[PDB]
Amino acid sequence: KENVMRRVVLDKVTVNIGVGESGERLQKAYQLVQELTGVKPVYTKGRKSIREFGVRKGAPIGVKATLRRQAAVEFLKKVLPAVNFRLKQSSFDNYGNVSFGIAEHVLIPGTRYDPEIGIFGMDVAITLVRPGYRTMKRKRKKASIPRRHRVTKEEAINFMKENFNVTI
Amino acid sequence: RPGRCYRKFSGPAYTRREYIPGIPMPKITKFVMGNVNGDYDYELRLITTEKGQIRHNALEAARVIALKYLSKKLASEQNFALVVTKYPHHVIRENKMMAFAGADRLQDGMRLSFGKPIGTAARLEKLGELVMYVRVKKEHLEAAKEALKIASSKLPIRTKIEIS
Amino acid sequence: VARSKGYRSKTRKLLEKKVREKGAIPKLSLLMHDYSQGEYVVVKINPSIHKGMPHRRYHGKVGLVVGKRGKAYEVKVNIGDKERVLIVRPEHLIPFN
Amino acid sequence: TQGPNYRIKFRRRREGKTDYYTRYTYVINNAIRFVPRLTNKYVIVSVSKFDQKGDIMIAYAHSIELVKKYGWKGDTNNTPAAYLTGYLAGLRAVKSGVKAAVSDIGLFVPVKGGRIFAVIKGAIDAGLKVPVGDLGKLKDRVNGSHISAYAQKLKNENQELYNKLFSSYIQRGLDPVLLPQHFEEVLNKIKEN
RNA sequence: UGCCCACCCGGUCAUAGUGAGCGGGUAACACCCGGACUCGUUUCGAACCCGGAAGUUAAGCCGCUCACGUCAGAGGGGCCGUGGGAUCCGAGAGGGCCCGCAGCCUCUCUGAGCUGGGAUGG
RNA sequence: UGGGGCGGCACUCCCGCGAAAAGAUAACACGGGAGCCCAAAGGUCGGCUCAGGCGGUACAGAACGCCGCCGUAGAGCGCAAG
RNA sequence: AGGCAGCUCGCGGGGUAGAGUGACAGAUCGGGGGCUCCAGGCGCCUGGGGCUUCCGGUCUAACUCCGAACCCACGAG
Repeated sequence: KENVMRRVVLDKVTVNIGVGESGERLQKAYQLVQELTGVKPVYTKGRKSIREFGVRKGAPIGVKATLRRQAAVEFLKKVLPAVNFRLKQSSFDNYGNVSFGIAEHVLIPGTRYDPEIGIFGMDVAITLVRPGYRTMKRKRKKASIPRRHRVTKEEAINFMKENFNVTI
Repeated sequence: RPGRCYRKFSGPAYTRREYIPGIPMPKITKFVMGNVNGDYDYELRLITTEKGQIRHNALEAARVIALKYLSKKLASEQNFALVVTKYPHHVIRENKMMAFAGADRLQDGMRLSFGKPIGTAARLEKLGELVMYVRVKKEHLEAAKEALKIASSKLPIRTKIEIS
Repeated sequence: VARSKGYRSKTRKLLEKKVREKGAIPKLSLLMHDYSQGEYVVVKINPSIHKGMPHRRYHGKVGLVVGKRGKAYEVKVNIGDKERVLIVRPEHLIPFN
Repeated sequence: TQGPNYRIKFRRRREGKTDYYTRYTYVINNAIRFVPRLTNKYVIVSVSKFDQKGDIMIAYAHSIELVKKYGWKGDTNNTPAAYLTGYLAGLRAVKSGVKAAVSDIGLFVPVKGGRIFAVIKGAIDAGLKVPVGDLGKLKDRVNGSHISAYAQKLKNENQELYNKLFSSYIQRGLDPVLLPQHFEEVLNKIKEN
């Protein structure tokens, strides 16, 4: 069946912490997500300085983590029960993308505690893939795929209801 | 200053505002009168004859006189519409320094005699270019004829009319 | 008001290039061919290339290949009733005729 | 394309084939190109020279003749295959009449010990004179000792690494451990022709 | 045979583009398999690098259709110059006329990839 | 120096315009700059692609971050312009 | 023993006259559609404010997607 590789698969979940400042909070946030993800995160350099919201160019203003096959999929398993009902179809785009955050990351049913570091919220982004994006990302014969090969919103909902038994 | 002072062309155009500071505000502010998009039948226009530049000051006066004549005729929103075509893009400059500095032994004479912006003109470059026009119905061309013609009385240059 | 004798003075469109051929040097085919003595060439400055830019005073003319030095060539051109030599990199040279 | 302002990069650039800036330098310096391009199934080597109607390749060789004219048995897109064809290129190049040229790379990341450096060394060992930086391949990579060493772990994955090819099911007995030994015999085969 | 059909190496640098739809692949080309060693990801085998290679025409690639962009041909319309000369007209501005040349925009219709060097496929 | 003085520097060099599709070409013509700054703002190699806009995510906000789409330069390239 | 103040042919260079402004940079007049906010009147209507789209027009020494006549280089005649 040609549809077996027209299928939609989960890929590269985004684990991003938004703090918007630099110093004395990134370190704890860096290690806080470390045991949540099991991998070493990466700081985010600041974009163009705005002089308000305390943001400057080149200043580390966030923590990002990324998980891959057999790790991204299991990472979703432990965060879904916290926010299974939080899922809204309104957060799904036309390109098979959806992101979901939490006001406070205590909601996760993990082995977390409340140390002196404090408490934080969290932002999570979900990426859906139809096999073959490598051409858009490979070095040679760079090109773009048409909308037909793209992942649509409806099938994205299916791949969330399926394989994850999530609400909506 | 008399209208004969700037009838002909003295040099190139004068357009770039960013290069020419401090332009006095043109007299004309409204360029369209009457019920545009209204139904009209007679299609008479206005045509010039010889080249030259027209000061906005006269045009604004020409704008006013045309309106009153039509306004008293039927109405201002009635089955008529007046639109003036050109815009005072051109700018005139005059060596006014002979007025102030021309009586105190300052750098008088042709010394540093570049012009100074005091007025604007709607430039004419083509033989027989539109200046204004008016749209009416079949029953009021007779009032429209002199209506343009009376306006033409104040224009510096010889003008021509037509019927369409 | 005397004008400055800048080496690129009064060139507001002399070094302007038609938008259809912007970017880095496209015409590699012209460069690869090599000149020898006695050849006749036409100078056409590429504004993009900053190396070996001949002065504007001799643009769009007929040139003669009299020799070679380094990666560049030297060219003889008559302008008035004198003689002059223009040492230039080849990327502003096009064969005559 | 959105109007008269829009400019179009070249067909190759539109298709991402060649870096012109690199090509630019060769043109101005009249460098004779050595092109060890790679594809997912074979290896491509050429010796090019510029001309008006386009580039001219003095000599050319392909992986396909190794399994056809020299009886290559292993993979066609790995290090030993990469080295073998490069050695072939020089022998064609040597009898061609060329002596010196420059490697042309383009879109291959210059990794030490990679396939690209493995290719160029073979031409060097073939006798082709091409100056090269001394951080190229590693000797063990050419014979594929690592591959056979990797193959020697077949006791672990319940099977040999060389899952039989499109035709190696009942026709080609891939011998992953006995890899370097197969290298010399073809190398000996190609050395004299 | 063959030659074109793609490919690698190109020239031309949009008439060759972009976007959508459809068609073609058991070779070629990719997608795609997996990373112990090479190398490598200011995380990740994503990508790159290496080892590969089941599946597969859905991507891409390729061809075709339609759109727009774009080169031309013709038609319609828009707009209009300049050299050469006169005790030519006009006070001037300006204009005609004899001698030589034109082009410009905008709509309609009609075409719209060419080509050198080598290993697959027919 | 459109008498001289006062005025100003058109007195040193640079951008455009003047200036009329070779060059050169005046004005006390017009619109402007320089008497520096950079050990990195320099050389090379490597990697990424901007301004801007759209959709979704806690604090989150038009504009701090994050995930996708478009974006032929509309950013940026030290200092004026080209 | 060639030389070149002219012309012709061939072969090149050009952004000026002009023309265009949805091709940049600006200047500039109006209408239509939609979105948004405010004021008034009886959810609606009117007026005003901001945004978008479409349609139309008016200029550029320091605008040029184009572009002559024309002038110039060289070879041959």
